[PDB]
Amino acid sequence: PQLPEVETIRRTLLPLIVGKTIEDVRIFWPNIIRHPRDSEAFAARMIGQTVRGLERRGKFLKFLLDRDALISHLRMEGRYAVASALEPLEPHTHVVFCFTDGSELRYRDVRKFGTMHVYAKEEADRRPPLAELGPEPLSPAFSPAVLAERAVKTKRSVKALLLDCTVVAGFGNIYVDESLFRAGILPGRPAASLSSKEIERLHEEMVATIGEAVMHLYVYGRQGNPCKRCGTPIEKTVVAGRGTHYCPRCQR
DNA sequence: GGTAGACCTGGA
DNA sequence: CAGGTCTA
Ligand SMILES: [Zn+2]
Repeated sequence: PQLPEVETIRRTLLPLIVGKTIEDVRIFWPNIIRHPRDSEAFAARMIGQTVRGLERRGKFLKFLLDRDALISHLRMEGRYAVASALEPLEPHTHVVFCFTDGSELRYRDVRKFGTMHVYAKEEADRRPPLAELGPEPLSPAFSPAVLAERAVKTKRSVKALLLDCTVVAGFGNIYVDESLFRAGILPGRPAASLSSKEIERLHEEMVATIGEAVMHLYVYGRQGNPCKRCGTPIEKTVVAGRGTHYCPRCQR
């Protein structure tokens, strides 16, 4: 899921779990658990803790318990559901948090690609994977100034810059491509080649793109099809080791 | 400073 | 491959 989707998950999941106390934690694919290293320690520590909050950082969900925070990343196909312990688990369910009221928080992921880290709450923010995470794209902490500072100091393409989690939190392939189209900037442009005007425009479109979604695509996945703004066929190449979609007329 | 190995599997 | 974010 994308940042706006994760924000939706955060908003909807919270009332379904807040105030519930963990009685058990069941793990069917240990590799999802990244900290503590031992999935049995991960399970043991959460037992007895009550869910107090749910926050989001980039595409990470941060479950706040009594003493610990649980940091979760769904990647592209991970999903959470709250349901009765009395009903059969859905396919590809890898982690289940059982509450004292007979309900469960279930983590499902066909790709088995998601990750979970648990730390003492006061430590979460200075440990992986949240450590070094850039500012929220919708926050004043993410400004044209910050973006310009990173752009000038690098020799990478502008797309690689925006894909860097330390520059800005949770900006993935789709929104990078969409934002660059809307900014009129070729993805393969060196970041340092961007004028001050291009940086300002890019920041504005980044915020608008992500901001509108949290509340139709121009280029992503539309290769071979006419540009919605000029009718030129959208093209697809590889930039920063990724599938990259752009209009060779609208973007320069 | 980077780029790239690692993780996973359904469908090209 | 298609995805993202970590560790090497
Ligand atoms: Zn166009």
